[PDB]
Amino acid sequence: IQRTPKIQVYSRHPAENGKSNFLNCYVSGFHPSDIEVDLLKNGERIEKVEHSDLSFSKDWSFYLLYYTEFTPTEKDEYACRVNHVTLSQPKIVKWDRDM
Amino acid sequence: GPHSMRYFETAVSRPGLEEPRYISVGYVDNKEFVRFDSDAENPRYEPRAPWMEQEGPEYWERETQKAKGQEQWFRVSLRNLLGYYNQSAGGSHTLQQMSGCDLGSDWRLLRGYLQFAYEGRDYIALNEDLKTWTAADMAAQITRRKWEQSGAAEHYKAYLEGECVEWLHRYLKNGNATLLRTDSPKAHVTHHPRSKGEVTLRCWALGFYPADITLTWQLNGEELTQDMELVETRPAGDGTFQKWASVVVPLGKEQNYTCRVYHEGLPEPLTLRWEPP
Amino acid sequence: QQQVRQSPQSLTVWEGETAILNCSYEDSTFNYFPWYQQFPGEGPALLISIRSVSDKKEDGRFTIFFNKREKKLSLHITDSQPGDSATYFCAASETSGSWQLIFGSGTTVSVSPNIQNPDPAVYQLRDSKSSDKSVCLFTDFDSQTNVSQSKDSDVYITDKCVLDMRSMDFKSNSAVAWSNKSDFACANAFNNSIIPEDTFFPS
Amino acid sequence: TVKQNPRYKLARVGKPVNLICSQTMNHDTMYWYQKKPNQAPKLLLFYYDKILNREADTFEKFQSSRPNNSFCSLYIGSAGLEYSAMYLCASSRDLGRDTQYFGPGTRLTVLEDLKNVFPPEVAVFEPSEAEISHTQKATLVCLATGFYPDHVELSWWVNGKEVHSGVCTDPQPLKEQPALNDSRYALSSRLRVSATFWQNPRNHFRCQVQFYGLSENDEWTQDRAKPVTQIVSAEAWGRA
Amino acid sequence: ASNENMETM
Repeated sequence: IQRTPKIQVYSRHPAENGKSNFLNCYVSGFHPSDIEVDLLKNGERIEKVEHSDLSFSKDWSFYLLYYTEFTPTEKDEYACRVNHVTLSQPKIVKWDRDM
Repeated sequence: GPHSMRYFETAVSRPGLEEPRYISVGYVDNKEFVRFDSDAENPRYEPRAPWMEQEGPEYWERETQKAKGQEQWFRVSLRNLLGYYNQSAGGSHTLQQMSGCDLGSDWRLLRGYLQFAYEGRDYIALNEDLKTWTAADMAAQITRRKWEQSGAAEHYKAYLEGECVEWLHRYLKNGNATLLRTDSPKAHVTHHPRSKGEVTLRCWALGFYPADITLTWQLNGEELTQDMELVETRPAGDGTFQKWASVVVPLGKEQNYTCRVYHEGLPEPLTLRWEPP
Repeated sequence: QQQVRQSPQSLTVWEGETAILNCSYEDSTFNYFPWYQQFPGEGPALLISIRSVSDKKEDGRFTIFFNKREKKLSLHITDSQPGDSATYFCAASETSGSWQLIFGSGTTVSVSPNIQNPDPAVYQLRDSKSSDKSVCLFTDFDSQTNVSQSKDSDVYITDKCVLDMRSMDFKSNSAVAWSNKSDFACANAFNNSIIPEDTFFPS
Repeated sequence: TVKQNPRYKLARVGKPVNLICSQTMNHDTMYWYQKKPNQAPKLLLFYYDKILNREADTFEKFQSSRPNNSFCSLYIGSAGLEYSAMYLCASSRDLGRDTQYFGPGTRLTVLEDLKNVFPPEVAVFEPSEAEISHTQKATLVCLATGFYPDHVELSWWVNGKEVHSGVCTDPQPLKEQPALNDSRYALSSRLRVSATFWQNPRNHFRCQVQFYGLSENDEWTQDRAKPVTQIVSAEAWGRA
Repeated sequence: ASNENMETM
């Protein structure tokens, strides 16, 4: 049986307008290893997206972190778009500074 | 105190190609130190830790020859698995391995590990005795029958008891200054407005290593569960972890509710509540 | 089934004639098709191969014609020589297990040599006094003739075999028949075998 | 370049069998095949570098060891009548589509008892007087009889040197009593030379038969002479 | 140091 990824969109440090930070997208507990991850800013894709190399947990499920350098603002909206075989279309999870 | 060395190997079959994608990741105290990838421009073992640069080019050439051999072992095994489960090469198939040893506080072998998995499910696993095998499916029993006749368990035991322990001892002595570290969590409770006369108190836990942590919310010394909304432990990116626990409480009686954090490398569990600015 | 079928099981072709050796498969995954040739007391050696992308490959007298749609291939030896008389194996390989070769049953080709001046005759070889058996030889006959086994169990007879005399560029078929019994003679030795009517019998 | 010795192996039921294969070409892969008459060579197992792979339908029957890159051996635990087949050893410089260089092979026959093993009776027969008169040629017929098993290698020797010119030998030996099983075999050979060559007394003719049977460490209890791996020959000079 | 597996699946 194939497992659906667990998506989490958050910042490295508590979000503060004007202060530089890192936007993280943590996808874990998925099988097979093949996955498509893209970070979004107001519906548009981000070019300077870095990712941690493929690793799997004790329960054989795969995990990787997608991060980019960003300056949070009240007007700009951030989200993470992920795609897997377990899904029917790419899943978009919005970033909440309070969560 | 206790230590551990692991080698997380992966083999994803590519349809239309002869060789699969082989990724071997080495770990010391649940932290990356060596890594191999066949997808890389020049496929060879590379250090993932700054203290690992101490090893000469003789060692890297020796480990690359091991990975190049393993790359072919997984290639033939993946084809053998297709025959057992009656599958097609036109589809992608994953084969994973978890091998290593975990040392005690006295720097002595506590247990030997060798686990295999096919399609994210347990295939074959070497028992604690390092002499017998555990086979899940009837397909894994064929592998067990083959490996018992060739005496594969004896060769794994020789490494797991000897070489695996022998190499971990010199790995700990080469970088003890950065390996033995327990980052204490930085906890703070945040106020959030909710529907009607209710508010959400989110107890945060940031900057801690390892990921093994517990967050508790309680009222009058009684732990709250099935009502408390928690989130999965997530990595920050710099090498530390994050986690939070929230609960919907009525405004005015919010000072009664207390948050507790349970983590290693902490003298006693941290007790805190919301501070009004 | 999921195997490699080779036809015919045995083939007899005259010297110079074109010998067609057919090979069929069912699995579309097969893309590499090599041919191996083995001589008596020797292992199979790579003769000529072909890939799925190509429909024809020529290497002198040997040519492979491949049909991907019909899933069939054939080996052609346009100028057959008695030196080609060997067992041919048609192998098939897929990208999944490129290291493995799935061989066919095989084809035992027998190139019959052309005899320019045939002189069929049955001769009697004189005993070396060490043995009580009398040896009879039927030689210099055309390759069309077939040697049959004797009706008597005590009379031993060997099948048709070819020899090459390069210095004289001469080839000849021969058959040996022997028995220790007194009633056995060279005249009534190859009586069961359909020998030519113009066979020379010495007086 | 792939070597396989001995060419023929004789073993008893239950006794262990070990077949060695040499390459000396620094090849990474070394294959092992099973060849039965009028049947495709079935892949048994192969050795890539130091990694062993055995086929799921034959792993219980065969075992393999590789101490160095040059030598790879096939081991049979308990021998039985079903193992009676030729064993071909192949070698390739890669684990893929590249050429498989096969060895000469080893013919193995395993029986219940080694009692019916017999050495051959080699006898040369001088060419016919009528053959020399009718044709400008003379044919020498060699006769090997009463040998068991089928394991034999015939050779023609003229003036000490081996010759392949004008040599005709049967591909398979004939059964003496084909009606009943465990029967002795017979093989014939032909040597055609010019009429002047035979009439010359200076020329020497020899027929050598290399018999493969019992070994130095093989068991024997019977009164009859041990049918060990021996050479039986028959000589003839000529008549002027 | 990593380990090399002996016989295949």
